[PDB]
Parts: sequence; structure tokens; C-alpha cells
Amino acid sequence: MAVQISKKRKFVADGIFKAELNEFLTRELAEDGYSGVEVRVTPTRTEIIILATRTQNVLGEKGRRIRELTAVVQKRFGFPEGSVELYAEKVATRGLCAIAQAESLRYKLLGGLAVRRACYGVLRFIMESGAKGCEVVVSGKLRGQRAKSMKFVDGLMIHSGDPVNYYVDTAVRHVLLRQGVLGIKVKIMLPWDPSGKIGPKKPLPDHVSIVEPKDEILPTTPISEQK
Amino acid sequence: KSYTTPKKNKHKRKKVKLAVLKYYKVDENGKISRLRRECPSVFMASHFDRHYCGKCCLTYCFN
Amino acid sequence: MLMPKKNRIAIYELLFKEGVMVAKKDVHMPKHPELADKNVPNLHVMKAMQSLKSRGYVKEQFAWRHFYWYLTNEGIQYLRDYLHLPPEIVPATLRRSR
RNA sequence: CAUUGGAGGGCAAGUCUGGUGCCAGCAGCCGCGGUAAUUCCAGCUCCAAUAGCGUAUAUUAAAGUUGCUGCAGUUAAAAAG
RNA sequence: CACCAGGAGUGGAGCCUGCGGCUUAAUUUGACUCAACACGGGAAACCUCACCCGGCCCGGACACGGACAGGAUUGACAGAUUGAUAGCUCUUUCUCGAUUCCGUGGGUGGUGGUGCAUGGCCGUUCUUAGUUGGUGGAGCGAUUUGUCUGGUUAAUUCCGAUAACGAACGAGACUCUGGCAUGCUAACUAGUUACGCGACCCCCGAGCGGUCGGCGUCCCCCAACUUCUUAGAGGGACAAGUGGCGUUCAGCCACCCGAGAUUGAGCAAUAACAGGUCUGUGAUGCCCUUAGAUGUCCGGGGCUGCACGCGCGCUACACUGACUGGCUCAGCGUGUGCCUACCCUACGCCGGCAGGCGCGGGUAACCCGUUGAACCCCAUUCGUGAUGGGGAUCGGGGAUUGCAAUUAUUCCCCAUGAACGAGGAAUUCCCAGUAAGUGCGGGUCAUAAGCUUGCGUUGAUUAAGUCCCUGCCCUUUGUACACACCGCCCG
Repeated sequence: MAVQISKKRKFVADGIFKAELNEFLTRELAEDGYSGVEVRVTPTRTEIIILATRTQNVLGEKGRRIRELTAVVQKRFGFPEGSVELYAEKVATRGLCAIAQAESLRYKLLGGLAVRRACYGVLRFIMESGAKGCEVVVSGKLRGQRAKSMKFVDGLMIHSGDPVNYYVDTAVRHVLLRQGVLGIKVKIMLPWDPSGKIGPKKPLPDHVSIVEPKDEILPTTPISEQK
Repeated sequence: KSYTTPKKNKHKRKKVKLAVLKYYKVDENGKISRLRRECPSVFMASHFDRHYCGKCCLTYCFN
Repeated sequence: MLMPKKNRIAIYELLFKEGVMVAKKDVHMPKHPELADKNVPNLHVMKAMQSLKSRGYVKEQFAWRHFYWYLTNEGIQYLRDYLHLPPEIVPATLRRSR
């Protein structure tokens, strides 16, 4: 920022802005599906790529919204001109963007339609786009004064170890009701075996196998060839 | 905060000028005098010992 | 105060200069960011803009010491007719889907 | 202008609203009212016959819970020490 | 989260902390064994405050009717007034001016009530290896198998019983840290520099010569490399071999290759408790406060008052005490305006230290700092003497931040010289760079640690077994218990 500070507080400022903009975009622009963002900083540039299931929300009407919000936010936090930009993209492999399906679910549940028959739909859509295991849990009273919660599970869902955060793309959300709050959590395996966009590492944390092994079986006895 | 039952007077001072009050004298047409002075040296009036006006904090003493 | 004004009208030119606005929740803080040399140190945003939000011609949100103000399409005509300016809806945009 | 019993399941209709707050009442059985009451008191709405409806007490069937047809006696109440 | 084989301790004592107890303008609420008490960056004079006395401000929208041209309505030295140089509010006056208030509807906000209304959320059951459906199968239903003799492991991991088979999650896997790397990868912003004691230095010394020894002394840099050095990948370690055992099943003790498995830190389940979270929140439903506020700025007091009880606690009970003086020896990390007020250091001039002074290095392998770190070291002492100890209490001052330290908030001295002789009531902790001794960092800040949690050193007694005491899991197996022994229960 404008005080030319060390790399420590500079990287910290970068992360402060990532944080200070994430939930801003989530609680601002979620008149659609929502997937995520990705920032990076290069020489005399700083580029921010916004990723959601409506290019038009993040690309504005005739350049209006996205040339209106950007300059105020830019100069307000204190930046140069023409450095910060938001570049739109609609998630190609959508279907296991657990935040996206959880936000669609938040849509469909704040309207008043049933949680179990909607979570069956969440499961159906993620298994349409191809999955390996998921766990969706909701809390809140569906009648009266005594607490209740419900939970759906299927597939493989690793819990301990580090590969949870980057191999299931966990997602959490609230809903507000005239009767009160409900809590929602969706845990979905990442779809791609290879390292596609939301594809994790190529190998699977499991046994060995054969693609084309080699033997030494056929008789090979003394003769030659002269090339 | 205001733990007290009295907060004696949050009311603003009650102003009597909707009802009749002194602004200018009256006289035969063409010559009219001042009840409290309103000329640029609004009420330029000797409050107690000074000339002063409500909001602009106008400046003079005795005119 | 509400009715007295010498530093309250700048918000409408701000809202037609760009339609998305940032604000902070502090009046004890004479601090005002984003070009605060116009002699309105983050005041008078909370006086009459609230009762225009109540109309719904812009939008508001709280988070992280930063309140967000979203200009909407049906507000331009009246947010102008307060000044009788020309009906311009172009804050700065060069019509680039970016 | 035609009603008599209901509006929880059993047992044929409202996950009804203001109340009232285990308080009056309902509930032949369960339980319901212990402020977010489908059992109470009212408004609409719907259930059941219908000039009817139950109420209450004798009578029967269901009954193989009287075993004549045609019971059970280890444990269930049951076989003499 | 246990015993056994031992010690560091409490507990007894000086003193700081929070929990009850008495009170108080209220001494603020939370929590109440273990999973309430240096806990909520809770180390508070004042915002920080939710508490006890007194006041500004309405940002009470807006619609409707009121008041609206003698304008509805908003300012401000006076004499007052106060706790106050409050135009608060009167004496009074003066003008944004249709963007007020008065009644209805809005209750804005909120540290008002609930965690037992709920969410996200932690503790915690129990930390272990335990949680489901598929087919099939035994059961008329509940259920059951799938999940299991035994070898076998930190593992529900293997073999293996074979009505089970094909399946996962929880463990192993998923990472960091420390350790075998004399070979790999290069930094004039790092170091080195072995090389050119070259230039400065002493003759420093026997010698007072050739040279041997010591310069954090420099070379300007367009010399040079990563032994060491911060570390990328390359790559260790897998009961691997064999001496013994089993069934040589999955493995276990040992030794040569030495790093021999496993250095510890992490990561994170199913049912749920009604344990805690609305006083991390505008996470959040009811109702509540809505102009004499629980919203708001501020001043003083309170969260720190003492006849007791308790825990978390620093300092020891002195001779291995220890007093002054020397010199023998780092890495943790923050380090200049911030999301708005104060960033890491060093030099000499003074008073003794505290403390006054200004020049200067630094946005950090640049610079402090080759952190020229203590307690281990030693010279030194009087002499088993509440003793120069253990060292408060309080007296007398000095500075130092701050709007303001008065019930010492901190710092320093003269000086005050006390309660204490390893502590009976219960109990914890660790069997290895681990306890303990322990100086130093980092969080709070205008003030700042006996707390936190890391760096780090000098490093010990015995232990290699066992469930005998408190405790998980297993099997048999009785049960009127179905909120499960704190349960029903009986005269």
C-alpha cells in the first residue's frame, strides 16, 4: 500500500485484500450461481479473475456495473489506475462446485421447498457431473420447540488427513427464516481423476496396478541379425 | 448510558415568532423605519451589547 | 442534523460519477478515504441517503467496517431531478465487457 | 333458509387463526390445553347421516373371550404331593 | 488423563491473580468437579464498559391530519447556570427553511431474555477403532450376519474361522519439524576470502633478526566458492539381512551396513449431549428498550474495598547460601503512519540509575547482532548466628508516558528489615536433550507480565513390569432397568 512497506506486511496486505473482497463478492454478486475468484500480481499489473455461473453479472450491462464498482473500490482502498480488473468466466465443469450447489440450494430452500427432496437433487446433480462421495448436513427445527437436524451420506468421504480441504471442496452456509435459521454443509469429492481444473493430483492414494507390465517369456536362443 | 430517570431537557428552546413579534415598524408609504436593524453594515440586533446574527456569525458591534 | 446543509449534496454527483459507493461506519473518525479533499469528511451519507434507500432506488450492505451502496436503474431520473442535470447514465464507462 | 353429532388418529374432515395458558374444556382409548393448542371458546372452511342425531342403561353379533360344533394347564391364570 | 520404580511441587510461609464468602452507589454478568477459577489478547483510572451518579445528539424515517407567512422550523458573546469558559435551558432572539415534531403504523440500534428456541460454531462422551447400505443368508417381526476363534499390530493392518462376498469412512494415507548427505544445486544485498600477514598493527614473544602468532583491519571491484551458511531437489529406513521363536502366516528382541523401525508437532469421523457459544456479530426467530435509551459523546467512582475458605500462582526457607569484579556462550520474532496515529535500533554530552540532550542505520541474510545473553564458571569472603539470608512492609525523595496515577500502574535510590527452617488434610506431572534450573523472544500498550506460548542452555534418582488403585476396549453372561445403577425399587 501507499506506505512502501516490507514484504511481510506487503504479502499480508495482499491477503487482507483477498479476504476483504471474497465475502464482498459472495454477499454482493450472488444473484446467480457462485464459484470463486483468483487473484495474482505481476509487474505494473494486478489481475483478478472472477468465476461464476453468470458471466453477465460479473460483466455488467453495457460495461456499466463493472466500470462503476471497480474504480471506486480501487481508489478507495488506494491503488493506481488501470491496474485492478475483474475478468469473467463461467465454470465449464460445473456440477461439483460444492459452493455453487450449496448456494443454489440456499436459493431453493429460502423459497420454502422441502430440504430432503432438495438435497436428493443436490446429490443427483453432483453425481450427474461425476463424484466419488459426499456428505450434506442440515440443522434446524422443522417443527416447534425441540431441536432437530438431518444428514445425508454416500460414497467415499475421507475425514482425517490433509487431503480433505483440497480433495473435497467443502462448503458451508446459513439460511434465515421467519421461524429462524438453518445451517447447511455440503462436502463433495472432486470429480476429475487427473489434474483438471478442479482435478486433484494424478495418482490415487491406493495400491499399485499394471498398465502394460513386462515379462521375459518367449524363447530367445543363440542366433543373431546383421544390420 | 442514560441510567437516570432525568435527562432534564433534550427539548429545544421554544421560539415565539410564529405569533406576532417585532421585525419592522410601519409608517406612511415611502418611508419606513427599523424595529430591529436589518441592513448590511437576518437581524443585526444588539442582543445585549453586540451585533450578531443567527447562523452566518455576522460581524459588527454597534450597527 | 438533517435539514441544514452545506456538505450534503455531493452524494448525488458521486452517484452519477460512479454508481457503486463505499462507506465507513465512523463519525468519531474525521477520516474519509477516496478523495476526501472536497470538505465532507465522511459525513452526511447517513442523513438523507437512508431515506432514499427506504425508497429502494439504491442498495445497501454491512460488512467489515465497509458499507456498500449499489445504484439502481430506476433511480437516475429523480437522483438527477434533484439537480435538473442532463439525463446522463454514463458514470465513466467506455463500454468494455472486461 | 333443516337440522341433529364432529374438525387429532383409532374413526369419515383443516400440519386452520385470535385467544387462554394445564387455566377452563375436550378426550368412552391414547392423550390433548404446562404461548409456536390439529382435541378447549369463537370465525370461515370440510367431515357423517339426514328429519335426524346421539346421550344413557338393559339385549344380541363380532366370540373359537364358553369350546357341542369348538378352548387352554412349562413359561401367561391354570395339573390334587 | 492410572499403579508399581523416583523426584519437581503444592498444600504450611511473603506477596500478585481469579472462584466462592461480607459488603457496596453496583463492587457487572458469564461459567460451578473431571471438560467453571493468567478463561473470553479480561493485565480495566478514563473510549475501550455492558456498572453507579449527571448532562449533549436524534441520524424517531415516511405517509397521512395538525403548525407553515404574525412561517412549520435549525444557530448563537451576554446575567444565570452548573460537575464544567453547556447558548444547556431561561433573559432572549434568529432564519438552513418544507429533507421537523405532535397520534397512529417503523423501531433504527442494541453487551435486554434465553445455547435448555436455533445456525455457523468448541468441549466432550472415547481417542479408541468405531460408523452404513448392496446381494445373499439364517429370523413368522424386532433384529442378525456382513463388523470374526486365534497368531497378530499404535490400528477393524495382515494372515487367518469361513455364509459370506464385493465396498468404504475412522487407523495406515494426507504435512511440518529434528536427525545419516564430507556428492548435487549458487546469491557484489549474505557469508566466505581457503588465497595476495598484500596496506595498516604490535615486536607481541623466545628471539628483541629470517619467519611462526594474533587484526569482527581494509581489499574500490568489472577475482572467486557455498566446506560452514539459509535449502531446493537427489535421496534414509522397509524386521532389510542374519542369531532365536511361531505354524517360519503376518512378525518380535539383537548385531554388521548405522539413521535401525516409529524425533516429536500436525492434520481430522458416524449418534449425540441439551455441556458452552445471541455479552466474537448487523449469525439469528419471538417478545423487549424506541426520546426521561438497554442507541450516543463525555466526566468521577465501581470491575482492584476485607473478619474466612480454594485453586491457578511468582520468591524461598539459606553454606551446592551466596556478595561485588572480571570473561569464558543464540535462535526465537516483531521492526516508520495502518482498515489514521505513532515503527526496530545505535553515538557521545550530563545526573548515579532511573532520567534530560540531538545528530544518525533501516520498509530488512542491508541494520542492530559475528544478538560481545545469565544461571554452570572462578577471586572473594563471615561462619550454622531469622545469620550480609528468604527480603516484604512502610518512610524520604528523583525522574516517565498520559486530559489526568490520588487506594505504589511501572522505573530508581537512601532507607524501612517483617511473615519463612523443604509444610500434616487431598492430588498432578513426567521412565529421556525428557523432568527440573532456567535468561531471552513474541500478545495485550499512551503505561506492560509472576500469564501465555516459543527460543535456549547446565542437564538427574530408579524404572523396560504390571491392572493390585483409579481407567478405555473385548467375550461369556443376569437384569422389573428403556433418560441405561445418580435407574426402577420396597415397608
